[PDB]
Amino acid sequence: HVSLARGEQSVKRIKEFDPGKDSFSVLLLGIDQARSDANVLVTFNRKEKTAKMLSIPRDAYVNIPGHGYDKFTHAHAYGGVDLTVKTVEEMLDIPVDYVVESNFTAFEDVVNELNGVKVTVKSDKVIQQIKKDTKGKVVLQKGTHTLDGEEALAYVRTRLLRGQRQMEVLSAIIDKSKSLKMNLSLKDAIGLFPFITSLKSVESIQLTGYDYEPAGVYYFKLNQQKLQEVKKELQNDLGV
Ligand SMILES: CC(C)=CCC/C(C)=C/CC/C(C)=C/CC/C(C)=C\CC/C(C)=C\CC/C(C)=C\CC/C(C)=C\CC/C(C)=C\COP(=O)(O)OP(=O)(O)O
Repeated sequence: HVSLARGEQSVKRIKEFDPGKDSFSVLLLGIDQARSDANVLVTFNRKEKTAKMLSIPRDAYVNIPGHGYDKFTHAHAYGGVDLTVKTVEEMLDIPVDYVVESNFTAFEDVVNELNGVKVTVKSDKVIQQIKKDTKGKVVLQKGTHTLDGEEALAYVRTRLLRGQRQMEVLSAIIDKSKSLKMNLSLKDAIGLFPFITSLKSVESIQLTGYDYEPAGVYYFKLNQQKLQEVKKELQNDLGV
């Protein structure tokens, strides 16, 4: 339970935030300070009981406050969770109400504590790449299977985009739970659990763009029309 250096609520909110009655957002960060390799923002519409997930491309070309335009992934490296949150709020012009940061070990242990998570594997290409990645320690099979933590970790690490695999497994973890550092108390986290596990819909949205490589460093330049569309959708979802 770590607090952000920004106050009791997101500076982006114009009105007082009521955690238990308002729509809210959660930023999930996965780490191997370090760069963030999983960057998933989830917005929860309370009245509609819906969630929308968005993966921010790790190489997305964005302004990092205090550091200029750079890969999104570097925000956490330069200034930890606080700077990553600032970077997201500026990029999407929405509040990031909660943030959750997890490393490999926490992820694997969570999956194992849940007795694995269900994934429907569909690609021989992905299976072969994971075999290579893991020197054959992880051998997935096509079809619907329950993956242990080692297997799930390999699946979300291999480089369907990686961001999409991350969102897939994140939603699977939630489904299995029906059956690490953050900025809200465990009591509040647990208070949100019934809502989070009784959603009427779960959707994903995607930031599109193109490879931008001005001088031997790869960035992903965001399509600005799609970015504006995404911003409006998330702002509407949060009721801001
Ligand atoms: C699905 C949905 C609607 C909501 C789920 C998220 C929400 C809202 C949670 C609400 C708050 C709450 C109660 C949380 C309780 C905890 C809980 C149930 C889940 C916590 C989430 C969790 C365990 C992890 C979140 C992050 C995720 C999805 C995956 C972590 C992956 C990870 C640790 C690391 C990934 C690192 C990756 C992908 C690559 C690094 O590999 P590399 O550097 O060798 O290779 P490269 O550099 O060449 O690429």
